[PDB]
Amino acid sequence: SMEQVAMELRLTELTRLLRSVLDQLQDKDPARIFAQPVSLKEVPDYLDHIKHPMDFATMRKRLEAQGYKNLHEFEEDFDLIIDNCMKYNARDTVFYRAAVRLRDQGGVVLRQARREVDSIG
Repeated sequence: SMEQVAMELRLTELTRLLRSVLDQLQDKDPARIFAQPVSLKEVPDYLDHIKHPMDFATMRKRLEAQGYKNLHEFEEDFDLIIDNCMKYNARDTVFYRAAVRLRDQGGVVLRQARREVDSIG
């Protein structure tokens, strides 16, 4: 149907906008702390601590399959990256502090992304 095509075009355009958001958020992580999944070979206890691991590569895979239907879903995965790190790692660590800085800087980007998603529809 043409209605199904139009819905698919909207999902494609959302995907384009979320790719630009993803790039901008990841630039706020120049150390690349959040680039890849935590390795269970290197942190064998991780899944005892963290039940839903998340990282920028995993989000990019989901994005390229057009797997985010709305901005809320994408924000959920970004918040997991930050929140997981702030639980596993202590306050005094470079990991925790990187997460705080990513959250603070990413807030700016996401605030305008929301306006754009609502505005364009």
